[PDB]
Amino acid sequence: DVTRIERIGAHSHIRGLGLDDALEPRQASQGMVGQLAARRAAGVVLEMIREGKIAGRAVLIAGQPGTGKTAIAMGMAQALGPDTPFTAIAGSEIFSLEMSKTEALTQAFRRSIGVRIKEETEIIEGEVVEIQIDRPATGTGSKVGKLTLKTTEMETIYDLGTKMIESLTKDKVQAGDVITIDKATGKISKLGRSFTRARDYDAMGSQTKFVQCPDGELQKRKEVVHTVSLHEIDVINSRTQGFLALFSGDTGEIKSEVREQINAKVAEWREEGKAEIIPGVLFIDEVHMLDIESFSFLNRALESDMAPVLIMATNRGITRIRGTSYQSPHGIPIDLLDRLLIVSTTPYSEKDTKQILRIRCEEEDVEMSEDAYTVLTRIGLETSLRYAIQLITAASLVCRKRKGTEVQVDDIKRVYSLFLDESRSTQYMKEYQDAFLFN
Amino acid sequence: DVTRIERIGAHSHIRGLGLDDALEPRQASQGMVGQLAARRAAGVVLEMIREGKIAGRAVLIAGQPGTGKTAIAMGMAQALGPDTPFTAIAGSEIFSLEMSKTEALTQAFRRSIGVRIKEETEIIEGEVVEIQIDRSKVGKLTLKTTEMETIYDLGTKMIESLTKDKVQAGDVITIDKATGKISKLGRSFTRARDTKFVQCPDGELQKRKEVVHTVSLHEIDVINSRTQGFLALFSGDTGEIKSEVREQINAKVAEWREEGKAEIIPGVLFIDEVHMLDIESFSFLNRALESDMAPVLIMATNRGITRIRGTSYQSPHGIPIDLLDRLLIVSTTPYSEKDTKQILRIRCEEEDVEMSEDAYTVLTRIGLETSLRYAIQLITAASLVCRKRKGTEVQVDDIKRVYSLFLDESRSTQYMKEYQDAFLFN
Amino acid sequence: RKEVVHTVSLHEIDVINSRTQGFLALFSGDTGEIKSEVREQINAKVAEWREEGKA
Amino acid sequence: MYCQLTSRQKLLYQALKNLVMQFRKVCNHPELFERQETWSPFHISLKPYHISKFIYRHGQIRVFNHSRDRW
Amino acid sequence: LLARWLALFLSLKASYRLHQLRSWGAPEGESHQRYLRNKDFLLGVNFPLSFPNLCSCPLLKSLVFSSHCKAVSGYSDQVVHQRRSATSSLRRCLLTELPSFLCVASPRVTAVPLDSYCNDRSAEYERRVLKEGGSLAAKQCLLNGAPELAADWLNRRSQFFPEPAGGLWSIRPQNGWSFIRIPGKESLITDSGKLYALDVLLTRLKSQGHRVLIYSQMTRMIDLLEEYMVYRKHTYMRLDGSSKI
Amino acid sequence: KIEEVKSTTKTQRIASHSHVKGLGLDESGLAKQAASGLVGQENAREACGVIVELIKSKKMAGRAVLLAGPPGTGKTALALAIAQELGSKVPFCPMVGSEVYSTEIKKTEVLMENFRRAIGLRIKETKEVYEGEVTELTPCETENKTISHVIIGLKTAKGTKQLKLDPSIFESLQKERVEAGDVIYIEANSGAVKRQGRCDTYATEFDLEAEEYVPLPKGDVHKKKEIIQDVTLHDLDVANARPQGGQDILSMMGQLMKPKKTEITDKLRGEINKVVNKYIDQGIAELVPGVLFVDEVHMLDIECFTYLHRALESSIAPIVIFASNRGNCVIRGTEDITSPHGIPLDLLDRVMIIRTMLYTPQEMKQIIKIRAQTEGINISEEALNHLGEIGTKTTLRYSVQLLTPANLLAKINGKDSIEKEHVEEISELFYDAKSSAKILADQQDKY
Amino acid sequence: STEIKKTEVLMENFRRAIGLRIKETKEVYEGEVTELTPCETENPMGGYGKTISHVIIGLKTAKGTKQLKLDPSIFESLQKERVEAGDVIYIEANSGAVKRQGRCDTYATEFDLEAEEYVPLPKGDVHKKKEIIQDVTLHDLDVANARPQGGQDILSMMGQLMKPKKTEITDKLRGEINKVVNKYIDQGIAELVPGVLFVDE
Amino acid sequence: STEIKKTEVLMENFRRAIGLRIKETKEVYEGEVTELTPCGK
Ligand SMILES: Nc1ncnc2c1ncn2[C@@H]1O[C@H](COP(=O)(O)OP(=O)(O)O)[C@@H](O)[C@H]1O
Ligand SMILES: Nc1ncnc2c1ncn2[C@@H]1O[C@H](COP(=O)(O)OP(=O)(O)O)[C@@H](O)[C@H]1O
Ligand SMILES: Nc1ncnc2c1ncn2[C@@H]1O[C@H](COP(=O)(O)OP(=O)(O)O)[C@@H](O)[C@H]1O
Repeated sequence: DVTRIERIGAHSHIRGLGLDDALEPRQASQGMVGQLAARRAAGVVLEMIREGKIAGRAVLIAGQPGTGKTAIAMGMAQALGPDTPFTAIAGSEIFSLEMSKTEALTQAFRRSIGVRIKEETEIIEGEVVEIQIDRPATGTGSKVGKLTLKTTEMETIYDLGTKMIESLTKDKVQAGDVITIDKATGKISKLGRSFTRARDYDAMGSQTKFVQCPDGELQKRKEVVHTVSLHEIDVINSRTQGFLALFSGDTGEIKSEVREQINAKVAEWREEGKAEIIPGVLFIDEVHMLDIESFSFLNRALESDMAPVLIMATNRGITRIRGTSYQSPHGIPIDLLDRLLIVSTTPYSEKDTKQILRIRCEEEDVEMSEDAYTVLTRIGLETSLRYAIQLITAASLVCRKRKGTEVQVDDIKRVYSLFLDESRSTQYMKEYQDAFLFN
Repeated sequence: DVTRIERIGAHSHIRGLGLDDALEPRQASQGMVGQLAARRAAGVVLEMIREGKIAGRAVLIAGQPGTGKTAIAMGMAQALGPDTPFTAIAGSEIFSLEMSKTEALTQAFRRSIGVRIKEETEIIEGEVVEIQIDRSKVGKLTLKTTEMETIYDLGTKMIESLTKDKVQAGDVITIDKATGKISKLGRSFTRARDTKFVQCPDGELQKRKEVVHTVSLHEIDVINSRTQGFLALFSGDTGEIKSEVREQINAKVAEWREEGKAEIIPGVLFIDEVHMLDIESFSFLNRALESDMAPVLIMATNRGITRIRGTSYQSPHGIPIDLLDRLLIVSTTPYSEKDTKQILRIRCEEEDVEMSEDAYTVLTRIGLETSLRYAIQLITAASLVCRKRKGTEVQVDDIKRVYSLFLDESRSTQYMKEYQDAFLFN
Repeated sequence: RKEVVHTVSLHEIDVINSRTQGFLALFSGDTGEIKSEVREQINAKVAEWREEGKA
Repeated sequence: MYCQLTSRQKLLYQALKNLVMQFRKVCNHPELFERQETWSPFHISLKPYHISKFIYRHGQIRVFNHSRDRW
Repeated sequence: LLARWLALFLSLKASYRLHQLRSWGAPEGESHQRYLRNKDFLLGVNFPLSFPNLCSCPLLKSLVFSSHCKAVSGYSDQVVHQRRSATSSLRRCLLTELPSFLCVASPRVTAVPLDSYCNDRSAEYERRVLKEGGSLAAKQCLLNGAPELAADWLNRRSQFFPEPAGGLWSIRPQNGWSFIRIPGKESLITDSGKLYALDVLLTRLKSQGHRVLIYSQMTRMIDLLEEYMVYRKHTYMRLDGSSKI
Repeated sequence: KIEEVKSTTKTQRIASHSHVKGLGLDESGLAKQAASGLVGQENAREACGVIVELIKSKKMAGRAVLLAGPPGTGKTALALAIAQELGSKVPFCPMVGSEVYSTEIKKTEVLMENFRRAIGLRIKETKEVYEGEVTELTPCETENKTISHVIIGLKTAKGTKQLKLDPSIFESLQKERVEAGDVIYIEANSGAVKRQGRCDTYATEFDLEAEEYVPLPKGDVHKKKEIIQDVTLHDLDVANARPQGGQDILSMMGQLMKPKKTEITDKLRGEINKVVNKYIDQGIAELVPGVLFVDEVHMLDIECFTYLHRALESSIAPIVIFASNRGNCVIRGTEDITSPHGIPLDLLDRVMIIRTMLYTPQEMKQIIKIRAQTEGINISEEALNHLGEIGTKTTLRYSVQLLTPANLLAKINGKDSIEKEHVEEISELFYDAKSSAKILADQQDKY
Repeated sequence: STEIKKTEVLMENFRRAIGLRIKETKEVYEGEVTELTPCETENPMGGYGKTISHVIIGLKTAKGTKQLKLDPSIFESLQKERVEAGDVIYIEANSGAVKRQGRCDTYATEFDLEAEEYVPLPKGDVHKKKEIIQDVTLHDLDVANARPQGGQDILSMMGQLMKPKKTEITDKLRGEINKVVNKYIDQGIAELVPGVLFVDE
Repeated sequence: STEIKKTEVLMENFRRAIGLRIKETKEVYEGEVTELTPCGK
């Protein structure tokens, strides 16, 4: 019935790397299964990322199409967790028309260094008993007033200041409102109405659900942790009142003098203990999309002390570097490939293939017989693994449409006849070779 | 001593274009040497510029790299001097992201033709002896030169100006009588007590000064383009300037020229490395050189029979025959040994360094083995090793040391053939 | 006192709805990349006016 | 109780290593040696760009063409 | 561009009046399935998320949170604590303004806007008018937002519940408009390891409730200690030898 | 009785050149064998020695050097060694060759931004300022009425003054919402106003207000001070091109709009040059011409290379350093033309080339040692010898990159130092360019 | 597109293919204002000449006439709005805001010309209520957050006189919108319809 | 051009080549102003 915005996608079953505390990969844990060599290596660089002492270290994950390069990249994203920044970029995303390639990479780097700030402030959180606002008969405008607030335990009177009076009256504050005022910020906020004073009332002044009266002492502390990237610190500093640019992305090619100055002041906030710095990860997925212009930026960007730990992934053999004639490994110039460690992934056995299909069926809420798993394991070796992962839901839906409770072997043979493997479509493309366009 | 922004650069030694009245170049003077053919030719072009009467004309300075083709073009600019526009660009400087490639040449052609005018102004200048004011308003001023004094009744627009700008007794000031603007020059030495200090003006207080002024023809376009034009002159916001505005301004200046209220002063465009232009840009030079407002232009190139940019066609100089037919080509020539040593002496004067006569001989050998320019770069580095040595003078073993520290292109290329697989791409 | 007939092309309704003063762009030419949400709203509204008999 | 020098103090402390109360002052608080100045950007003006009276009278298309511009 | 601005400012007034008429009645066709009406091509109000509907609906106003003059970081969880018992609770997904101290870059140089001097009595009035701002209508339009908003702002001291200003006066950047900087008083702590150690001892001792004396050698140091002790509002007294008997 | 201390502030992060501290010369200009964190390269370090003399001489304009040699030979490390040897004062402007390809301004002009950024200037700016509590604020008016003049009363611990001020300062005070009892600072050169907050004398006049109060300022109300500014010529070029300074509606507006770059006119640099030559002739200034370093120069366009001819000859221009790592490569933007170092021969005559050697195994060991005592990690002798062994087969960077992965394995099984088995195990996980290119060329049917 | 990068045109269409279906009440008071009648308390508070407990606004619609009672702060706003008896007005019951539509059409003859378009009398009761099931794509939320439309600041007016432009919306705005639509989907306030993106060619 | 499409630069130049020829009398008054008197009423 209920359905949240994030749902079951191509890696949603992965929840970590499944390593023990001795940093050895378990055969099946946290959704990862098999693939020992690359999971081991990912564990080491994850530990290097949690250590964070060293800048601009990098990794390239390589191997066949459909062999868990991106699985291991998401595995370490979940093992690293939400408190430390991980930026996923597909390599095409840097080809902006708003900004040049070296800008788009400098943003992708600096979006991946977190500055973490505790904002601790004192709040008053209470139910309004009464307010008096006093206004001159004409005069210069020296407004004055008093306000009173309650909790289920305590109440008090405040003599109001001049800027407080405009911030209160701006939000139509009234008796029976429950409000939370920040003493350092000078900002009100409204939680709702209490059930009481809203009876001594008129044709409607508001319509919302009531809130219970606040408890304990009327004045109390709040604490917030912000996680602010270097990129948004640069953007906020690019133009005064620039705060909307964080969402719209419209600030192009930021002045170098901003970055030079923020690199200093972020170091000062570490030496003051005023802010933590938490270097994170940049995952440039499909990096063989970068031009040789962009790789030559990475050669000299990836040596700044503010560089994040950088992870490439790619599936290409000896192929020419995009935007040039030259053939090279992974589609990358050796100028860069000399600088970063390569983690090598491996093809899958029957055991790994069946075990991947079984953990996928668990996350998709599917029951299948061991015979249906046997034929789907065959299909996942006669054809690439992602096609088998694409028959599972179709077979569960055909099973559901005939009102079965468990997927049988002939539900998969039905679905296999219905949705084609590439190797079968590219075979039928030979009978209709006169009818398809531009062979 | 202190250093201003301009320091010793690759052409600083050239202080003119050394010529006799006959337009014959003596062997070495005004800081440059040899090139007797090319410098006699540059003398004739310098007179065509200074005469101004013939419009839309071109010279191409061509020849082997390092042969002074930028040197004579830079010396010609020093010899021409102020009071005639000269403007330089490199050929890859017209490829704007923000403006048409064809319009960028149209700006370069019209930065380099000047309009000149003269205007007369009532200017008052003097030491302010005393100033007085009341609460409309009335007030009184007194001014002094070394040769007269006056008192004056002030009007209201002056009273507000003198009081706004805090003019005080003992200042020396200039008043723009037409405009009410005050410039203060300093204080009188007799009131320097209780900073800048200066003597009173000579002559009478109120002088009807004549000012001559000059505006590039393009600089009139930018003034016309926007609610305030002149900001776009400095900030570079001038772009795609509407061609009907030029169709009016060229015709307006063409009547000021003949009603005699202005005169036009043809200048120079120096479009260096001309082989960078596309065939699209040459197609503009083909036709923009055939109108009365066109300057003389100097173009410099060092290319053989070469592919012209934007096509597969090969032609002399890297320029289409289309455009070479408009113009006169002056050839530089490769230097002899005598001229090579004499350039090295003049660079040693301009960098202020002593070196041994046999040091000049081995450096001349190096120069002839490395097409001059590399030997010129060794001069400074040799003097720095001599300074490290606490030497009085550069010796042969300072040069032989520095020749092993810094490679020329030929030895660098030869060493790159030893490790040929270690460098990337081949 | 009269009713009158106007003919106005669908692009003009698309431009007028693109920004607060969009009709200036009908003459200035200075508009492009109209958001697809506007064009499909104009289909629904112009079909609706035709069913309501109003256009 | 022991204290490090701060990242700013270490610079001034080395300058003193390169008169003991002049030394104590910096170690105690650097505001005893030099107070942190109220910084502000460098402020500059060019010459005003001089436009001739002749160009201002006869030289703008907004003015000399106004009778045509009406049409 | 002045008439552009006034015709815009009126169009926003017209939008709220149009939205009510557009959304609360359905009287078929105006002469029985015939004839359109004034404003019928303005469809920018029919979108559910358009400003009049978004302000009339109480709830969509919370899904369009990034208003143009607030420093919103995004949503976070928050923690709140009682002073007594140290009991605390968590608030799930609430808006946050960014901290008051990320705005710290500055131009190294700030030049005066360039000005064209000219040698003529008629010409110099024109640059004067430009230095003032070239009409009181256009000046009020940028400075206070529209000429009605300026006429209102001149008397808003006499009104109980005023609207926000619309102009440049609607904006207030975290440092003000000037880049000039006076050092933040926290710097007293972070410049001295002794003063940083002292602050952790005074927070230790204040939490324990002990009464404390501080001894120093230098009256210039006692000035530094006093400015710290004032800044943290500790209560303070001093008796240097320059104090009277 | 008790001893107490604390320290928990994190270090600066360790980086791929942070062990470079200088050129490691002796006073003759010879290179020491291993010093300032470097090893080897004496035939290049001596030459860089002559170039740090060349920068510190100030005399030259537009001299340029090219560091050439294979990947991993230290060319960027030597360019950083030059930067460290100059210290903080002289500007060193780093750049990467692919940064010229802006989407906002032509490639040819992005180089002039860097050329104008690599010339530094120092200024004695004698500012003067008013500050204090505003005790009075009273405007004065003139005929058709409007404001004309202003009275502001200021107070400080050392006195009070009733100032007479320009109506633009009243417009500026109104903008900052200044009122009686506020503590303010006014920069009199610039019309700029900063409102700090109400004076502490009023600190409890309300139970709630949005303010944070401040102490009454010390010294006289009106005072002047000798501020020392370090600035580049580019920072003069740009500030005049889109000015945020002054107090008018136009500057206040132009500060908010998107800060696009713009193709700065030569005439503006002519004005800045004329201005700064006056500040030098007044003795207000000092000039500090520094370095522009263009790493990866080999992919500047032939547009850029042909512009560099005119730039490096300019009597204004800074000293330049290039790096390249390429053989007889095809020059980008030409398609036809092959040349040394990816650089046109026409430019290659204008640079003093410094040649960079490859390392012997016995230099690999010494860099790896110096690197390990920079990463903060301890290593046993046969383990360090095995990184050297790997360095003979693979490349210098790879033998360095194995260090901290091995240190993690060492402390994951509780050891104090890298042992050979930790390096030997790490080499089985992390392939290099050579070994990966083998398996990738064997399996080439599947990629 | 010329405005924006290829991959962002795909990412925006990936966000068009997901819809909220979000249901909310509208409640409003509307009608011709028959009278504005402030109501005093015969005892004032100490030191003041007279005091008002509430304002009565008489409102008329085709279904009837009703005296609404309102707090006295309304009278300040009813002289910001230039209201006079026989205007038609509305008040947002969820918000307390008040607005003027124009003189009521019954008076469209008291001059042969007057400079306002006359408004027909509202029909239904003086107090109106309905539910509406609104629908928005996540892409509509992406644009409405990336470029706000309320005009009470110079950045918004400048940004609305300037040409509208497609902009490369950050992964952060996508992130924050995801975080808040979860806050409402968990509360049952908002339905969600994962839709379809169809690309031909 | 870099601000408009190629076909627009053709169309602008095709429209520069067609002229209107409008006749009007020039009428200049000039001199010292001796008085000003303003004279709905
Ligand atoms: N070791 C693994 N354990 C679990 N699931 C895996 C594993 N390897 C791959 N997958 C799953 O199989 C599919 C293919 O992996 P993917 O990451 O997309 O391959 P790649 O990035 O290498 O091309 C995905 O659905 C992924 O979640
Ligand atoms: N005739 C000369 N007299 C003095 N110096 C010269 C002369 N010719 C060339 N030079 C010097 O030698 C350099 C090489 O000549 P140049 O004109 O720059 O050649 P090119 O333009 O082909 O690169 C000059 O820049 C200048 O330093
Ligand atoms: N001579 C050296 N002394 C110290 N460190 C060096 C030296 N040569 C190379 N390195 C180090 O080895 C690595 C490779 O050198 P680098 O400058 O990055 O090579 P490249 O010029 O090809 O880009 C860097 O970590 C660098 O600091």
